[PDB]
Amino acid sequence: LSVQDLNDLLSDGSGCYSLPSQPCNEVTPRIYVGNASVAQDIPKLQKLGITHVLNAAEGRSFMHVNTNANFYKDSGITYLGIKANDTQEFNLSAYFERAADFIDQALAQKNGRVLVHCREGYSRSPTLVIAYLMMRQKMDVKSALSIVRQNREIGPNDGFLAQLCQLNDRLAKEGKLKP
Amino acid sequence: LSVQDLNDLLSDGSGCYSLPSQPCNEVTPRIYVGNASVAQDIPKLQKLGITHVLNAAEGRSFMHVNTNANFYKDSGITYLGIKANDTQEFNLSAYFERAADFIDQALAQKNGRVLVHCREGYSRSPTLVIAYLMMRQKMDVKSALSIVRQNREIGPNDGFLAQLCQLNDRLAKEGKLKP
Repeated sequence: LSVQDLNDLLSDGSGCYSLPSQPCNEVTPRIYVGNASVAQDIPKLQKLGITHVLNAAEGRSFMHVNTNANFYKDSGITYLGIKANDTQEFNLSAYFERAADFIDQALAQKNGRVLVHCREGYSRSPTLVIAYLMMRQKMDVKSALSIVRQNREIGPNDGFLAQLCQLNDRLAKEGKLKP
Repeated sequence: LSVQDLNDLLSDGSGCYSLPSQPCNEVTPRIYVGNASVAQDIPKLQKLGITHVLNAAEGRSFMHVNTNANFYKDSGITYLGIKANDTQEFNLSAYFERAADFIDQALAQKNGRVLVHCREGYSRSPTLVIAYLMMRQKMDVKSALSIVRQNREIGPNDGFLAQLCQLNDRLAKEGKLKP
């Protein structure tokens, strides 16, 4: 089972998963993954040179980040929100294309820098960045998950990991992954 | 303007509204909102334990769901249809009482579970469930709309939102809403 294999890569050997040691990390060039506090710190975002913010936890609960376009108005940062829940039931894969297109909107300019964040930068946002790496940068899920994890403590839920495995299957068979 | 405020809660920050990521969601306990395909999948309905189905898009066009009582005969599911059109002109509020009474017919039994569906589970059915939450569960429109949206991508048309605001006004003034 592929989800167990992905989990094995993420875990600390004690049955546990390390938590983010910083609020924000550049996980791959010009892509940052972070938490709610960094998303809400516009001066920090500006110093980092962030041009685009994808809120993958948009919403009103204690597990969401209650930002919107207007929060970023006249900061010059371009905003998109995805109202995802961090549950095995939430079909985040329905957003993989939407998110990859947004990341690529940012990166296809040479000065673009994108923050993909959620509440903790741990499950929802890392899933989207991993899917993007697979879909746009031709990384297999293990490679993509591994490079992100090396640069930030992450733990996508098992539902999200299974969605990434299904994605990997499709890209593999379609001949869209680097060997 | 109250409709704009409701829209702001629903939108993704790019001037757009996310579409349903699944065919069916339990939006509040024992109330499901879904599309035409789930309404027409009786074995799925049975596995979910659905006892009641409110078709809020009953009719014969490509924007309606052409089901009827006979479609559910001997499935043991109790059916009601409302031939609503998804337009700002359609007076869905004329059905708010009819629909709330049906939802409450289902929920007033402890094993009842109701699917309120339309063509996409996006505008007509979410409006009825929101009105029900306001009228029967004492939720203000913002609270009701927000809990539904957290559990399913929805976008009631502006006419429907205005009908919900008028409803909220009346319930507020009559002292029928939780502070």
